[PDB]
Amino acid sequence: LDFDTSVFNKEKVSLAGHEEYIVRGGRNLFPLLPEAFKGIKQIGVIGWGSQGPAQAQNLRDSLAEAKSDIVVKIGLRKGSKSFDEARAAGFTEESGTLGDIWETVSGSDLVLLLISDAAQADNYEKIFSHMKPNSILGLSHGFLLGHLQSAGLDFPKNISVIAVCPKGMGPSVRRLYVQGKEINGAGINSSFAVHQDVDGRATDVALGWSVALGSPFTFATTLEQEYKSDIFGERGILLGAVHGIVEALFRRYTEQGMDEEMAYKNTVEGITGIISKTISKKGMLEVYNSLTEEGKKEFNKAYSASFYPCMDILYECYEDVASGSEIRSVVLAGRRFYEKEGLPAFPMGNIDQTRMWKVGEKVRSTRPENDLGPLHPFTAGVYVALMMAQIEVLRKKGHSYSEIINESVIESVDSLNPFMHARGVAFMVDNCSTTARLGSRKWAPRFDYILTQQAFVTVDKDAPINQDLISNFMSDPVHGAIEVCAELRPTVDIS
Amino acid sequence: LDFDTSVFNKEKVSLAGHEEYIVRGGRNLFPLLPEAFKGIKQIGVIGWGSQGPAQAQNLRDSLAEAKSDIVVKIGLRKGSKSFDEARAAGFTEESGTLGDIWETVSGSDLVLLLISDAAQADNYEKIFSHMKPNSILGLSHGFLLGHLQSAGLDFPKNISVIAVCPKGMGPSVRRLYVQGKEINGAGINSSFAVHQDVDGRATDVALGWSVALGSPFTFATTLEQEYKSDIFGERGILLGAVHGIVEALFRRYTEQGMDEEMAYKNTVEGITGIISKTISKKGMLEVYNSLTEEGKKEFNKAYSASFYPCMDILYECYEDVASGSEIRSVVLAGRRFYEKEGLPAFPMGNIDQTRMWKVGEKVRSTRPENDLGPLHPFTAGVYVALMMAQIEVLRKKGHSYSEIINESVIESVDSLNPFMHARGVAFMVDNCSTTARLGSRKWAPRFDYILTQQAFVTVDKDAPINQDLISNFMSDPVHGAIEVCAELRP
Ligand SMILES: [Mg+2]
Ligand SMILES: [Mg+2]
Ligand SMILES: [Mg+2]
Ligand SMILES: [Mg+2]
Ligand SMILES: [Mg+2]
Repeated sequence: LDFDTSVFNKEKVSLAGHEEYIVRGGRNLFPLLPEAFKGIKQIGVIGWGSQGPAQAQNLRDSLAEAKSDIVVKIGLRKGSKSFDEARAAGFTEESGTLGDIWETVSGSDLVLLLISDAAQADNYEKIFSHMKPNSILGLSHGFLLGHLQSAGLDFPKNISVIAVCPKGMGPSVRRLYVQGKEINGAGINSSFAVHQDVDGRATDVALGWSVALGSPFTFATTLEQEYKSDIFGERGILLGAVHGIVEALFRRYTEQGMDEEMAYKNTVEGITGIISKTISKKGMLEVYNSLTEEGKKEFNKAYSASFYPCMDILYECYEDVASGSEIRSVVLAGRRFYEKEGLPAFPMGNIDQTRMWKVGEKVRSTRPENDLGPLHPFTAGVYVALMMAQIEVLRKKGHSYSEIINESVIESVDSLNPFMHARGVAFMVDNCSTTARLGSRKWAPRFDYILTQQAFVTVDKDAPINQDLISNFMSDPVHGAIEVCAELRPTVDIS
Repeated sequence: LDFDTSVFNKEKVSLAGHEEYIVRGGRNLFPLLPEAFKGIKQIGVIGWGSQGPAQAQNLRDSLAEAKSDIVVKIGLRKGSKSFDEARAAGFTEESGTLGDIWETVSGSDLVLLLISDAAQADNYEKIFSHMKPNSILGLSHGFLLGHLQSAGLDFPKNISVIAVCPKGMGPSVRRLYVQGKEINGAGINSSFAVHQDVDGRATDVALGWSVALGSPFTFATTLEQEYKSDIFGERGILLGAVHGIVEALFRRYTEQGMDEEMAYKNTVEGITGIISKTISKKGMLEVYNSLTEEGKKEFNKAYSASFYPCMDILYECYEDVASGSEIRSVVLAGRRFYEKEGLPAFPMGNIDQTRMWKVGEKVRSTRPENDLGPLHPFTAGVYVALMMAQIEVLRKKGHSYSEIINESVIESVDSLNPFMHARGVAFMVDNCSTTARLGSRKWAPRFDYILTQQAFVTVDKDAPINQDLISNFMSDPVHGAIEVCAELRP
């Protein structure tokens, strides 16, 4: 995958023998932003929420640093409860930096559409109708492309469509940007895509946006690949699959006689604490190598039994995401949150009141400072098998190593898992983005059932270790690639 | 829903104040078949699973009784078990009543496509290309319509498309047909649909087909409604939801200290036995009214807590079936049974090796002849909530009372659940046809989790009973409608 930039310097990286191009970020590049943003007088940031404030504040600061006259203007829907917050952050009608969504879109040369997936599905025609011909629509996630594709539609021919997709939560996008004013390499990495380029400006505008957000590295992808990776990934190891496997394991361990609190520690605590830390620092091989000789056998039993069951569900989920089925189901699900067709409304409920999450509350409330939990070898084998199976599905489905590793390993162990170690998995299932929450609710049960029906049955039958799986794990090229990619991480902790 | 038949008389049924037309059959109507089948010289029966053998022999017998010269010809791949069986039943190349699939299609005025969902999805272009213009394609289930719609396609404009959908298993369609030669009104009821009628013959042909199958009554539906009811229904109460709720309840009861065998009895045995039998004989109200005063309170706690959670998943599933999402996922899943794209093969696995199914094997190995099991009021409340929630989704989504009742209540307690009581739920899931098996695996976990995460949490809160839900249940017009429909059973 190549791209052509007139403004920035393309650097090469090699992962498992596969070369990719990246664009290194840094404040020393800010003087290039006026050139990157030629033809741009106003950037309209549409929506507040999580990414809106972070991106608007970062862009504002970067453009000021660059001595650019470009105006960053927040556009909000009439029902928004975020006007006062926007004004408190210096985005105001008086200064020309806050307005109604439609007015704001109309005046913008680059429209950053940062409203919810559901709001995008409901509003795209009107958004398109308000945009200047030859202007640029920027997305920070590819949901809308997937939605249009599912309906046999595409974007209008008269606008460019680009994406800059940060590998971190909004608050971290802002936090690390401010830190980056002092610490070289502090910022949240992003990937970028150019879906349509109507006038030749799109690539430099995308890279300019990423650099101005403070991305220490910007990786190259396509909008189709980004949405498939993201929507599948959250149903996989990022959220859905981790919830499902921990329910399955907690049930198993307690069935075997383990005390509930210990069962929680050996499942949830271990995955989101010590296992995540170990993978973040030295990778998956170190998880196995850190075990006792006894523990290695247990790890291998779990991995050998769990790899294919996890792959079965991941493979199914990926194809449903790619085919249109899953995005269509998400769009319809959102519509069922309200009364229609004479039927009741069904907003999402909470998970946090079942057996293991009640136990988790107790565990965390008595948990010592900086406790990372026990490393249970069986739990480790299942979790690592899940990670390796997701990597393999994405590999065979044509994704780049940087995207596989950045979104399915690094962002998991460095961004999401630490968040989940602090608040519990239930918190995330109850409080994440709607599309991710729906995904977790739909697919967590699939992982629980397949582990329980197949993986655990294999272990309980005393099945022989599948040495093909184990040797493949130990020799997999991804481990070296993870080491290389892990060096491109931000220079401060991201969550 | 009206239809216009020149050959058969229709009569009305009134269900919850909604009138529908039905067509009463009987062997006494067989002299009407020649006119019903005007323009038909050969009926080609394509395929030989569970339905082919029954439909071929029933049509052959009915046409013989009618003194008709219409030829019933089986289209099958020479060199197979099915081919052997057809020859043993008297369909032969020598007599021109057995031949190659494509030659049979090409020579048929009515083509009955009885091959699997997967086979229809893989072969429809070739079937269509071999059909005579103005001939008639008959389906016994609407999967192929759902498949075509998912791809934004429809049938060719030069053929009629009809469906006749028996409410029973293939063996019963034949066995009861044979019984019906001696015992009046023995046979399996059907629904019919006319999706396309290119020359005005489609309705009489559909009804002739249904009557000639020995259907004591034929109900009216649409092909789209039939495939939605079927594909959603198997993910719901017919299979997937029963598996899910029983996993959830077994887990709950054992957590509460109930011994495992009793937990199995109070969930699976009760549902497929005494609860099913009670509903079959006297309906859902009788289930509630049979309970002790204490049991009634437990039923109501369970119903109040479970109705909406069940509805939530049923509503989701229904919309995925109707939108194209689910049928596409089924087609894709089939292709993952084999290696492709450098990825492994993933054939369907079994459910029967987990905790509750091992317990069930042990319980069943000792269960006496005709034990219907205990009627646990909490289980009854959950199961009845699920049934009422499915009824409500179907009703709001536009289905007729007869289709709701025949397919989601009657066929379930009278055909499917007795089969599951005999063979076990795990057996039914693990050996079911592919679309239903995939459905069960995908959706059972959803019902398990929604009950566990929501319904049971509500109960454990000591949430006050939702009196409107309970009142709505007791007064629901579906109960009277079931009584009326139940009387049209074979
Ligand atoms: Mg492209
Ligand atoms: Mg993402
Ligand atoms: Mg997402
Ligand atoms: Mg059916
Ligand atoms: Mg079916």
